[PDB]
Amino acid sequence: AALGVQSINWQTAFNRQAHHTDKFSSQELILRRGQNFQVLMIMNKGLGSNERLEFIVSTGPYPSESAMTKAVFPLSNGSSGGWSAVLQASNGNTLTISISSPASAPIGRYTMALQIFSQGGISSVKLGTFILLFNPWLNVDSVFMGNHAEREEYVQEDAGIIFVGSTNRIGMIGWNFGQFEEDILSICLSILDRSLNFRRDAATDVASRNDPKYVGRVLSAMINSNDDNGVLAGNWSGTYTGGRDPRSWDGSVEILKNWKKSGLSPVRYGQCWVFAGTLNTALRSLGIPSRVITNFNSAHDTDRNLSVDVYYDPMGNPLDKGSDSVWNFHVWNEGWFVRSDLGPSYGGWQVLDATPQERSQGVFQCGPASVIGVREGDVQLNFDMPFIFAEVNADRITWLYDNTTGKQWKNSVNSHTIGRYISTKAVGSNARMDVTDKYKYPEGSDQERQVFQKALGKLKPSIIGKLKVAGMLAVGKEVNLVLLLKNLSRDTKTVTVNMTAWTIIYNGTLVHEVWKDSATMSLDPEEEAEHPIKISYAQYERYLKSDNMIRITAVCKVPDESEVVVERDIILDNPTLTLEVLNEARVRKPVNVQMLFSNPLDEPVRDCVLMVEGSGLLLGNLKIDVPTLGPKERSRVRFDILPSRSGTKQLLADFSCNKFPAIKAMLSIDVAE
Ligand SMILES: [Br-]
Ligand SMILES: [Br-]
Ligand SMILES: [Br-]
Ligand SMILES: [Ca+2]
Ligand SMILES: [Ca+2]
Ligand SMILES: [Ca+2]
Ligand SMILES: [Cl-]
Ligand SMILES: [Cl-]
Ligand SMILES: [Cl-]
Ligand SMILES: [Cl-]
Repeated sequence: AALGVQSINWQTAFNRQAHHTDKFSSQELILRRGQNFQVLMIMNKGLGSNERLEFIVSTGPYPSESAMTKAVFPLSNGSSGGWSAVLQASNGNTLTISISSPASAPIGRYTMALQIFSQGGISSVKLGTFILLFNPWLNVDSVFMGNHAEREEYVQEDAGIIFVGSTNRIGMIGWNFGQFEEDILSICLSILDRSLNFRRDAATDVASRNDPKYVGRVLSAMINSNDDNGVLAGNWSGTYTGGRDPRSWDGSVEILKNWKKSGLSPVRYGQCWVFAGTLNTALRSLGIPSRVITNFNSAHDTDRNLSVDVYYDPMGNPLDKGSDSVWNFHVWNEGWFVRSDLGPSYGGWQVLDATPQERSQGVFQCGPASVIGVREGDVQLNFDMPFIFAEVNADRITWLYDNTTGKQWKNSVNSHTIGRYISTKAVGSNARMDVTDKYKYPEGSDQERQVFQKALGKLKPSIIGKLKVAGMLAVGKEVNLVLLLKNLSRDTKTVTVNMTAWTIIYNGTLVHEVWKDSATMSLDPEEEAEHPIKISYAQYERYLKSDNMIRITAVCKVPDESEVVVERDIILDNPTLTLEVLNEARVRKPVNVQMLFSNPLDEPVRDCVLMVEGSGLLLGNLKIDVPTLGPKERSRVRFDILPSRSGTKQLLADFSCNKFPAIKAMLSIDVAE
């Protein structure tokens, strides 16, 4: 009889554990390139000295041998670089074979077939399929990361921390990456097959999937719905009807599944941190080390001149007159891999930004831009460096503009306000790691100034005031501020002060005026004076968005002297929302929990909905309609979860009602067994 395969044992458990891919929920064979995996092949008979077995693996719609998208290797006794199969042992009709792929093979879904040379003929049989990923464990992979604690953080951790807020107050929100949850690895893998790149040339695209630079750049474009039927639809208008408030999401799992579920239709709606969270899920899942970055006072330079303009009018109103803009904070990603296109000194952390801000080559893509390449001002390298350098170190010019005259005049120039407290989640804890010293030399140092000009080169007052917050700021309470002025001149002057308060979206989008007042006064030389600003709930609640932010502005003008702009954005807290466990948590055993919320308003809160999720704690997102809560009343929603994996797990919740959109809550649970 002719030689044939009776059956094949992929030893999925073993290989996956050895390939550090066992955390995935899938049942498939998940492997990482450049590493060996052993399989058992029971043949109908014993192997002959004159018989031969050729293994055939292929990926994508055009398996090409010369494109590395297809490979055919013989079963030998020795080993050959790249794909190869080695007969380690032969017992009975069972063959113990060790297969190995090349560290430079393309990632993605594969198909394995067998070609058998026996008794004068040749047969072929499909053997199965397995998924192939990047290998941060392999010293020769592009994505190699030597440190254990680090790799675990940037590849294996499915729970995260994203810093938000403003330079006056840094906060954080929990985010569920859920890269190991069901269908998540598959959906990400399917993204690469939906990109514009693939549609433009599937053959060349699948062949380029052996490069993290390519894969990351493709994801930076595909995670946003712009241009390619991507995943997320952005919206910074402050009104998200027909979708979900950008601040209500808690993870990437429901965003990616909804995407696949709605026939790859835009998921509405998202903002920078949502994009970053999803993009970061796509990366850690494919095997590319990654973390999320928050840059406070992020600038958006449009005319590539390393300068951003912000306008105001004589009345003290913020103005949306410039194509450029300064966000209170912007969140993006950093992938880890060697840049063989830039040179040995530019490998390491690379920047990837899926937020649709600037087009690159016509489409909304961004990265990779070596972070090392950014600090030295080498903006001539790919990709999108002039733009990225501008987010972290552009100069802020403040303009005065009176529309009644069409006149416009520079007010000042700040070369240190932009790019501050650049944070990322610490390794193995929730501590805030500041990586600013990584994106630039110290503000206020000659080097920072020297590099700025280097980069630019490649692309080419009697009164002083400060606004002081008084008492806590929380949605429902009144806001109290204090304009502090002082006359530093030897002369007694008369100063006119125009103040305004506008609710805003963190990106700077002005929403609506909630307060205004004027005040003329005479200050003597060295005399200090303070003006009280008071804004009731009634006034701002009407136009306050889920950002809970207000832009306070005071424009002080003294006769014949230039104007003086005193500015300060404030963040109003949400009435606390608490999470609590009602017993000790153990794997596969129910764990009782409860949500707690007190409504501080004199009016009830209706349309209450609770959202809970957490990788390893629940499967998906738990939705709960909450009964309307009266004024000063307390809500106590009970529910259970069933821990599926042990360790420090993250429980995230979202509480939304008519007077309080997206209140967040987070609890770190320790699951035993
Ligand atoms: Br290199
Ligand atoms: Br303050
Ligand atoms: Br604040
Ligand atoms: Ca897109
Ligand atoms: Ca500019
Ligand atoms: Ca600077
Ligand atoms: Cl290893
Ligand atoms: Cl999957
Ligand atoms: Cl770092
Ligand atoms: Cl946590």
